[PDB]
Amino acid sequence: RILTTRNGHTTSTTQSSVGITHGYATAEDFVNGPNTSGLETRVIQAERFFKTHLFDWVTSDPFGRYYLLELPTDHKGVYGSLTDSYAYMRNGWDVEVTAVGNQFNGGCLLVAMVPELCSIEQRELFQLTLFPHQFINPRTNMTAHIKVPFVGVNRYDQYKVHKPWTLVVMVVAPLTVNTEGAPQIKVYANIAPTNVHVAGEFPSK
Amino acid sequence: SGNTGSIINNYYMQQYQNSMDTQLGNDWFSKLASSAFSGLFGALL
Amino acid sequence: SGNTGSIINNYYMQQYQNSMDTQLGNDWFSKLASSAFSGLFGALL
Amino acid sequence: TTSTGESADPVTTTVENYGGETQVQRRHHTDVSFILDRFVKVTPKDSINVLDLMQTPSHTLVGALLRTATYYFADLEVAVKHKGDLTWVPNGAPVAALDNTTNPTAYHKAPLTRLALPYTAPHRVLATVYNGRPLPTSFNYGAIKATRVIELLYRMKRAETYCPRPLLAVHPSAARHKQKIVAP
Amino acid sequence: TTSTGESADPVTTTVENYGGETQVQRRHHTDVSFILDRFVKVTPKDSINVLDLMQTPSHTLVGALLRTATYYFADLEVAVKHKGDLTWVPNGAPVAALDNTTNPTAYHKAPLTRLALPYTAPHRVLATVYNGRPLPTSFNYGAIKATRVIELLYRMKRAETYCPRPLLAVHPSAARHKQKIVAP
Amino acid sequence: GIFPVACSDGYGGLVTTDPKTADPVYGKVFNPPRNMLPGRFTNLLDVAEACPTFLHFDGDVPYVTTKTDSDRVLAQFDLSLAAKHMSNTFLAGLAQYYTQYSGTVNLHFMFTGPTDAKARYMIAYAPPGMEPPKTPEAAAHCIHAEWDTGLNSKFTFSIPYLSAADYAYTASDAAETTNVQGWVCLFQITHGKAEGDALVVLASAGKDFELRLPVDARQQ
Amino acid sequence: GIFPVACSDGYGGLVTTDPKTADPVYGKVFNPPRNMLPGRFTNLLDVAEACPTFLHFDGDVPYVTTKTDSDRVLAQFDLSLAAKHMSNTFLAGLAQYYTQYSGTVNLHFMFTGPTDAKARYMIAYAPPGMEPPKTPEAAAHCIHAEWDTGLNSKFTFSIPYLSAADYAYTASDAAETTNVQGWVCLFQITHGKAEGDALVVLASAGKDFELRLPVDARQQ
Repeated sequence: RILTTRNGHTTSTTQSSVGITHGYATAEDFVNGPNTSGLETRVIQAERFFKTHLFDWVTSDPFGRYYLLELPTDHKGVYGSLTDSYAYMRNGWDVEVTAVGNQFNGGCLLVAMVPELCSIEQRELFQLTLFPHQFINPRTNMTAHIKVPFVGVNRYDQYKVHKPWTLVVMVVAPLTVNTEGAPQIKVYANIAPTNVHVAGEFPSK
Repeated sequence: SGNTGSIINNYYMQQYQNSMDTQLGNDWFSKLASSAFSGLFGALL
Repeated sequence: SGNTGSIINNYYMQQYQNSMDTQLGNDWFSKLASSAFSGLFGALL
Repeated sequence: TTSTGESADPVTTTVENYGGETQVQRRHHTDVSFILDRFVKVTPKDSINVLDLMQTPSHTLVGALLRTATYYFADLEVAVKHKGDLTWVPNGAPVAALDNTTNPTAYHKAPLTRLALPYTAPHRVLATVYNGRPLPTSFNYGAIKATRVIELLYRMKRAETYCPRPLLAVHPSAARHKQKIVAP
Repeated sequence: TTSTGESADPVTTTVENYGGETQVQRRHHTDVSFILDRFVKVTPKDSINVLDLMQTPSHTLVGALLRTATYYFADLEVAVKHKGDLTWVPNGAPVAALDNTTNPTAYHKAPLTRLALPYTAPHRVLATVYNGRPLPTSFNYGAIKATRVIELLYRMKRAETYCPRPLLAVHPSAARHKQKIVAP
Repeated sequence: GIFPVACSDGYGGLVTTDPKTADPVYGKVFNPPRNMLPGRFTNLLDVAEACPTFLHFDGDVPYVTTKTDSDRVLAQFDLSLAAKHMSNTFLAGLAQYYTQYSGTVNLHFMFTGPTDAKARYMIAYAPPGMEPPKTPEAAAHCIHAEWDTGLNSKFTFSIPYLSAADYAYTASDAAETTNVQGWVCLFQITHGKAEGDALVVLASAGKDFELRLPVDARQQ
Repeated sequence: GIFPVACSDGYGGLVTTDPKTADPVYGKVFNPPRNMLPGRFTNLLDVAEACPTFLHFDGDVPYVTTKTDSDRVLAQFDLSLAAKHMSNTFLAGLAQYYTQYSGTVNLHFMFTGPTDAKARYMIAYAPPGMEPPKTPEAAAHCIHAEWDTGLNSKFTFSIPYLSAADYAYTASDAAETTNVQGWVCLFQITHGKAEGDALVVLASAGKDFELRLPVDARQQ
């Protein structure tokens, strides 16, 4: 039930989590390859949480609204400065998507961290439970907390061009404010980069 | 091992037959199928 | 050993395959590459 | 077998819940490196065409069990009906290279010409989709040219794939997708 | 890594000077007896032509990694499309010899005729350049004749060379020598 | 004399599925390392068992709503890997490239109502020969099994494999309108203040699913 | 009966790079001895490492003169084995017959001024993504390294290999104007009575240069 996760100097507590969904691996692969010549360093100051707004769940939305965002998104803090001050870098992800409703709102919600994609057709939605996923069901839980490692074609990636992961939500069953439930839900996210490495330095202005 | 069905070693060497692999320093989805919970979750009668 | 990639000895004898060598009584440029000085030449700090 | 559904934890209850007894289930025909080794046929181009594993159609057996895996690595094989002196450049050669005879060149010998060429690419593993639809230039196996290429086939060797992707069956209008089946 | 430069002593400082760590560098594709064994094609003459390893063009892959070594020794191979009864004299035979059948003579058999002939010459090792441009008569491998030679190829075996010589890349007008590369 | 062989007749043709391998031309290639890339799968049925996918009920939604009227049947469909209710799912997408199958097919039922809504459901399996049942009281002689909603949401019932022939087809020819495999019916016994709720369903491969005789036949 | 074989189809063609060897016709030849001829080299990269060669700066000379004006940049060029500044050198002449490379490339800088002239230089490596630096104060955040002239004349700095993909091309297609590998800039910090002097440069293969995928493509 109760579960407290901590990344860096930031924490988070949830009292209804149904577990963590490790995806595609438990540990990361070898991070000192032959391409970087050993000129790579591991920054630890940039493994803290940060937040964003996805959308607002509402009764009008039928099955199949996804509203996906691709990340690494723009970042005010430290991790946002690394892609500006370094060429190649790699990092996993540790998401947490929260939708606080009520004990009495029926409906469902599916969230999965899928690899590289731009758009999904309506037929492929029925098969979204192949990627690391978790259901948000307002009768029981309110947080997802998927946990995926870095994966890509080549070892170190240039985040100015290739965005490998893409957090995807989806309304499996419509919201129903039957009698006493909250009129609408506002979905948020609590992503946090984990295990960030970085190599190759830029000349400033 | 794919559609390879001869009991004689191929005439050509291994390195000329195909690209030799290199090491540094189904695997995962088969670990998932074995983790599958199958027992009863309640008290049987 | 060049583009020779069979695991079976050639049907013809060695002397008929190619000119047999004769003795009397990469060799040098590979000795040069190993002689290459690479350490630091001054006092590091 | 009630269990928390919103957990993505696999739960495969069996027939032994109500007296059943599972027979033995052996799966050889559904392996990933056994089903891809079958000479899928691609729509061949004119004189010069590139060896890219994605120009194969998306409704074949090899073309559709390949666009179900995000990443893949596999050696290659071809068998072409060249009307000429087909040559083959490696990955990354200037496209004017496939006019010289020093590159691996097979001479005409009726009817086919079956080659087994390695996997040459900078990346440790290729990819079907790419989040830049056009993929980069680096994703290929090489380029062959002849006077008039007539046929072309692909047969992946040692195939191994990662990170699955959705597969789609044909949607029928009726309740059930009926059709013909061979019968004496 | 300051060292006296006017000494011709090789000095190869590495990436470990500022924290680096050299990966492993394996070189098989650049050996001297592996890169020359590739059937370079020469401009074939009429009925009679001589087997000299220097009439191959100076811009191929075999013709240009050969005019980078002062001396060389290598057995030979050919594969010619003779329209006739091709014969082959050894090195130094009177040029009227390649009309008799006792000399090694291959009969017509479509499409090619691949031979593996030894290295016969007085000198212990041949040479590309010679400070007597015309080289002497003694520098060759033999002479073949047929009714009409159509194609000819050279494939050195057991090649081994000495005393390197300069190699030249093409000089571009722009800052960088751009060109096409194969792309899907 | 040389070793004399006899060139046999009717051999050596390029069969598209021969076990032989071609002869190389280039050789000596060392590719980059791939030690422990995340998420490799070896067999195509391993992913089918570990990951379920939704069905396709009436309309486009994958869920069935609770019937408040005199009717009690939610939705009953054929037991065929070509059926419409299984049009777009992994297990039925993969099983169009193979001819025959033999095994169990799990069904995962997940209730997504409010905290103050309760319901009770039944799923039964009717074999071929008799028309499918139409009332729960007339379907209790099958291999049915009932579950009740509560703290644990999902319930998974694995319909068995019963067939005279050892293996069964993954297609439906027009000549056979009898649906040789049978049906699988899903009824709703009763419900309490469960108006307009949802029961999303899923489908996964069984513990002993077997799929064989590969034929790539006109899908892409 | 004789041993029956099946003549396979689509085999035996004369591939220009087959590992097979032809059958002899003459035999029994003993060639003159070659025991220990001077100067044999086995690999083509061994000569590339042990012997450096000059670059091709502006004009035709291989040296750069000292800038006495407000400018501080001597000459910056692309990091590509096809670049113009490396037009005619062994390492770039050999690397046109191969497709890909991966390793380090040493640069040897040799100062040839009088005894009473002093100078100080910097060389920095700027990766792709940002335009190259234009001032030494804005280039000190790279992998730079500075040296000073004195008793020992030559200083050798080996630019590293940094790349996402494991191997990199030895060509530059017109579609890619971005110079995917980067730049290498060379600046002159200050100088004392160093008018019109010379700093000849060289270039050699690294300790772990690797060159592969041979293609002889239209140079001779």
